[PDB]
Amino acid sequence: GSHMTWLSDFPQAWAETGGMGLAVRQAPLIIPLKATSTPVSIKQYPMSQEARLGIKPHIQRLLDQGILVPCQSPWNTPLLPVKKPGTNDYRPVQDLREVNKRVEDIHPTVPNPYNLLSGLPPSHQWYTVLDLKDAFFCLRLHPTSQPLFAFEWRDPEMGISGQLTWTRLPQGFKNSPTLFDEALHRDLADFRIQHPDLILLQYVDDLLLAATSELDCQQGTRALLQTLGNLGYRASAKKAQICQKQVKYLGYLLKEGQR
Amino acid sequence: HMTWLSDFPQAWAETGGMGLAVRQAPLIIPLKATSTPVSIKQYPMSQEARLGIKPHIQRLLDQGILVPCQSPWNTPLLPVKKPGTNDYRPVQDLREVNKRVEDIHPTVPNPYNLLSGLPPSHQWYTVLDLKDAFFCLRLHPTSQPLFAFEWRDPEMGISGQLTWTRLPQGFKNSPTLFDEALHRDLADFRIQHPDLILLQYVDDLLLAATSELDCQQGTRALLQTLGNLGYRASAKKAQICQKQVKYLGYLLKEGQR
DNA sequence: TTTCATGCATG
DNA sequence: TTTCATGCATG
Repeated sequence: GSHMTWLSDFPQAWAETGGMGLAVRQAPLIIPLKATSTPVSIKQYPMSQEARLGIKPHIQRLLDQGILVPCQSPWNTPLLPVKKPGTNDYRPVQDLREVNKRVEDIHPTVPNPYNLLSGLPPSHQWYTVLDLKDAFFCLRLHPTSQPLFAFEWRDPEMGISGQLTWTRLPQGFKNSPTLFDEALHRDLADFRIQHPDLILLQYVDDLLLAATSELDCQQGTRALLQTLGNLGYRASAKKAQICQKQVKYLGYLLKEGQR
Repeated sequence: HMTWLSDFPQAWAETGGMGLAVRQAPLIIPLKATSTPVSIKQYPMSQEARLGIKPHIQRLLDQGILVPCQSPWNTPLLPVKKPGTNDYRPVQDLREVNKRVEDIHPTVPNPYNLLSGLPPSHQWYTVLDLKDAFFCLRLHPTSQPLFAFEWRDPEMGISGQLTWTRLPQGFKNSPTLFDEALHRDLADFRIQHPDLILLQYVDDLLLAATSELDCQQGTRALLQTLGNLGYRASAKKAQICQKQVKYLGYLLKEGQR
């Protein structure tokens, strides 16, 4: 009915009103390195405070959430302050290229879009699209593993004087997409069995549910949201697509036709 | 029983390693208005002291419970003994810290004054204590500095001081902060199981149920909740669904001890 | 359509 | 196991 009916009836699931997610059934991830890689410490390109504090709030919510924590490893990558053109709208992009080229490489395992969507029968024509905000942060990076992603950052005001590292899957990592998509596939393994009349599509952090009735869809969406909630994930309510007869899933479009 | 081991990985400690409260955020430690960092010198140790104690901190750095640091604070780290040939436990004299730290009204209940409430209707108990409960809670990087302590050693490449990332053992408000938190989270469990009696004294817990049956669902529901919350309890020590159990020094059949 | 770097695939 | 240049995504 109202977006808020869904929002209020399931605050545990939504990212907006429900705290940052964290895959609870998911063990810390180890990041196996290439048979012979060795720590490489790239240096932080001189950064103009004008831009540092322009990106500081970003590091803050992360430092506070414990997703970014102090440390000191022989690894190091540059933090690149990316300013959206024509706006003091700064955001950090870690250049994890070196690290990436020393970390063993995992083969992808992602359902090419098109096909995946093609298998969906005319029977199920009520869709629900959801995208788990901050999907990678939901996955814990094993202890003995975070040193790799360390980037230099000093803030007396935050008890940081050297470098932070991640405790979750950081954007910019190459195996991040295939690892997550897999864990989520593993956490929705049960859910799909629970609902043999629903079709559950997922591309890493993008999910689509299709039912034969708006009701079956609604109920399916509840059981759905609720399963992600307790699991630790968090759906984006602003970009939520709720029991609708037509939706955009993966740059695609879907009720009685196509793109 | 060899079924609880295997049906609840996350609940127990043995099948779910060190815990972590996915619902509680890193804690900032409000310092006393007059407080100012304190540098207490490190009482030198004998190689045997260092030795024994060494592995300890090691397990710690690896697990990320310790981080190098150059803090103005510094507390001594006493080498502790026990009988046999060589057996120590790191103990940091966090006293000088606890004094400058701003304390907090004690939420922790009175041992006995607690069990008292236990209704004779529930003669079915389950007692499962929590393992490394404090480290399930973590420190903000801003509040870590206080807890910093000395350790010059290549073995792990330290020259500086080490500090804590989780509520440390020895801090005046730890028992109050953990109990307060576990209580915080475990709230809904209660509302969801009204006809189930849950007693919690810091990291020790006693679930009470009316019937053996009732007691099972209780324990399951609980273990299930300790998991997804980030709490690991010693399955070893655990006493599941028993008419007679022992909890908080005080034993329980009908009367007690 | 970047307060940077750049591997890639493209002509 | 290349034989130069370069826009454009991605770190």
